[PDB]
Amino acid sequence: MDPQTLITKANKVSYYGNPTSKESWRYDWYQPSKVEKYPFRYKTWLRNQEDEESCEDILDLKEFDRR
Amino acid sequence: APFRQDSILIIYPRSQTTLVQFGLNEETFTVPELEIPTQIYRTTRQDGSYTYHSTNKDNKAELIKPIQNGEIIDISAFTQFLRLIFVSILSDRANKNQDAFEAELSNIPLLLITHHSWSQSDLEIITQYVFESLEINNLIQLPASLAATYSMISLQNCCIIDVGTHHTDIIPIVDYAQLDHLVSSIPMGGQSINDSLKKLLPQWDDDQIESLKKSPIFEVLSDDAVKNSDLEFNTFWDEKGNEIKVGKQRFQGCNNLIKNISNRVGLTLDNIDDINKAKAVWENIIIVGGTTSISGFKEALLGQLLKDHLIIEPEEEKSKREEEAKSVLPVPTIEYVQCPTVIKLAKYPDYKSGYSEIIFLGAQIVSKQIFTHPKFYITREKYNMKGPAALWDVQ
Amino acid sequence: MMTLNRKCVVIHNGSHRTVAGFSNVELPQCIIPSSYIKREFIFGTYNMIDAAAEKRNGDEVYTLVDSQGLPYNWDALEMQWRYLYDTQLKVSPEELPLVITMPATNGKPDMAILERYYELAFDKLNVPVFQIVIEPLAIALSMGKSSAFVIDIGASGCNVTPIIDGIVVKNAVVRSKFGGDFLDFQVHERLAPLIKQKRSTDVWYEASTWIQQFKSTMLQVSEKDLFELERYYKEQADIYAKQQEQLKQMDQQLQYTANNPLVQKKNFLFKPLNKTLTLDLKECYQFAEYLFKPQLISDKFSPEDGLGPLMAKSVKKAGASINISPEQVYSLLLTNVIITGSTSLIEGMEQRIIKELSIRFPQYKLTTFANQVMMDRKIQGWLGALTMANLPSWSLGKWYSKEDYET
Ligand SMILES: Nc1ncnc2c1ncn2[C@@H]1O[C@H](COP(=O)(O)OP(=O)(O)OP(=O)(O)O)[C@@H](O)[C@H]1O
Repeated sequence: MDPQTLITKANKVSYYGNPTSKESWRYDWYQPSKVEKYPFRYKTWLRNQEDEESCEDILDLKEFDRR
Repeated sequence: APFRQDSILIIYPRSQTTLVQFGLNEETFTVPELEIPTQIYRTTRQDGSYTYHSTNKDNKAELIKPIQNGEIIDISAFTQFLRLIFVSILSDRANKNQDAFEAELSNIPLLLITHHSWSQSDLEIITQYVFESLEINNLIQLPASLAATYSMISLQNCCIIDVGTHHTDIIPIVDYAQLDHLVSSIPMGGQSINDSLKKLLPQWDDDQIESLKKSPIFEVLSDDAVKNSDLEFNTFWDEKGNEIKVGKQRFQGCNNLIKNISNRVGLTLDNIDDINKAKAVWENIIIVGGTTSISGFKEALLGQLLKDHLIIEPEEEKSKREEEAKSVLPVPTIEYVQCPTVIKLAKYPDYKSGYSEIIFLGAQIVSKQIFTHPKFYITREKYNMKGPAALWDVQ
Repeated sequence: MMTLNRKCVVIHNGSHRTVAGFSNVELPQCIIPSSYIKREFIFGTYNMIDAAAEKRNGDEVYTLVDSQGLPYNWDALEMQWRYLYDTQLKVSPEELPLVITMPATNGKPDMAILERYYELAFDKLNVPVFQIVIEPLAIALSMGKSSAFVIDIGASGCNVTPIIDGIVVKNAVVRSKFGGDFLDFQVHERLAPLIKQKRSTDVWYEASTWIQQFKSTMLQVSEKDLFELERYYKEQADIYAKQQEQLKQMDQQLQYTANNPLVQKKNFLFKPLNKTLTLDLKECYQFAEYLFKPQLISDKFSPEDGLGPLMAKSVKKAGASINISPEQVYSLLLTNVIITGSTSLIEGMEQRIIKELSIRFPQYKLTTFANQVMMDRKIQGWLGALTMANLPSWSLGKWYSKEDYET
């Protein structure tokens, strides 16, 4: 199959307590709220609230298996 | 939530080749099945974007070795390389078993053996990649040193000397914890022997020196030493098949390496703040690596450690005292306030001696430890809430 | 842990140790010397040691801070922070908040220093935001003590800062010049004969290797005044000598070749020459005694410059700077005592501190805390800064921003 096809089909399993939503993050600036806002921006991981590449060929395991 | 041990995936990226294993047998001790070179081919394009391939087919190609001296020089190539491996195991089982996605590939926890040099930034990215791009719901990022000591039962304090080809890592451990401020690395390794031998054997070929280094006649001998150590000249056969006659230089070349290691281990352990903790570390020394497999290497290094760093009464002073004691017809031992009193190698209880072996052994015990009572590793529940910042949850 | 969903870069520049790390880890990423080598720059211990052992000419070793605990070379300090960031921490300065420590003082160079840090932090390193923390206050607040008496002993000397209801008493801040650096001098000078106009690298190597081993192992602190202690044991020994002689007077006998703790010897191996060094316990007691009694070394120094009177001096002065009553300020300071710094790890230092402080204050009951984790005490300032970095809200400390820095 295709790598994404293998990735997408794999790791998908449903149990009790299993999260439906896959949250995605980004490393970017943030401006802290006042507890008006503080006058500085620092970098941290933020979660995309709205849910918004190079994919190569698979390998052969026996060539890289041991002897 | 549900897990079957055949699904667990362990990856141990190294500077040259990565060891991977999929599943644990539960019958016996786990051993790395697959050994893969650590590299990826990257064809740059006009877009300014990058494309990575398994093979270049002689095209723009190049080659990216994502790991240099154990560190990560290219994070992007490393993740794609990681992705390359993960996808590869998925297809192999997919082709072998039709229902695989519903059973063995249903949930695949990933256990990644990390390196002391990896930055927080790198680790955070790797976490993001595993959960987002690889769509894996469980991840374990385990330092190799802690993994290595995990195999050693009830080993609280120790110092791992890990000798690599181009570098050697010094990893002091105290209270089951890696002290990062004291971890160091020396640009010395197995290759330093080749560089050392090339000085003393200029007429030799770089191919012939390596062939000498791995030959059975190459060993490092103690001061105490038809047997090989006794005769001046001995011989070995090259990979070409040709005989090569070599003199005293077969016993040389490792001195420069062993001294620099010893010297570095000295300062490292001297900066351990609690002597009682420090004493324990000196009593447990772990010498591991490819180079260490050379005959007499572990003994030579250990000996060199005792030579310079051991605290004991100088034989010159002790001799005069025993001589002066008589002075009779027809001696108390000196006590020192410093560390160590004794230096010895880590005992392997209940065990085979390699680094790759013990780490994987440790990785297995950890899996038993984590999955039984999880409450280290990240779960999708945390990654959704905290994100790659979930990597750090402590205190 | 990540507070307010972020992490901070904690840095501490001391006279001796410079500690840098992240606020989430709880253990420092790196500990490097507060000195540096001028060739090019070499900032690592291991990096420095090699340059020293390399024995190059034109190599020099410079302190990064004045004895007052403040940085006196900013361009040099700039190269350190780049090394700390680029090498050990491996993160860009533009990304994260910066919590650094500056020592407590009676004066207000702080505005001069803050302006100096504004440049270093912002126009130079483009740091987004940063906080400054007062080290003794950091150490105190971290320990659960809102009010305390902090005795910090280190390379520069003894730094005694009284703290009441969460703020330092500026006037009562005192700084001795007797400490780890002074002790380094005496160990070298006294032992020179026994060993059998110097390269700075050579002086630094000796101080950082065999001398540091001497102080951490050989050195002890008397629980009492050494002369007073020595006279006690001598007379106690004289009685034992007279007691044993008298038993021979009764039944007679002749020469059977017939107990003083100060005469037991401590043996320190000197590896460079592979020769043993031996000193009686009294000679080990002597070095540390000079901190409490500096007049012994020279006569240039007064008894009051000693630690014992200084601690009392600070306590008295603490009362005068609030105007409950000054006499009662003693009750709050002596009840909460914090002994920190690496030089305070010398065996028996805690007792002598209590002893010297109890003498001048017999009426008040006291209790002293000294961190029993060896490593923590050395880096305690940085750990103090770490707790401040990890505070739940931004409102709990002063943060400085591009807003503060403007034309
Ligand atoms: N185990 C030990 N025992 C005794 N003394 C030590 C020990 N380790 C270090 N020292 C001494 O303590 C001093 C280091 O003090 P410290 O690390 O507290 O400095 P700092 O905190 O960077 O500077 P400051 O104390 O002025 O803020 C050095 O002079 C060193 O010789």
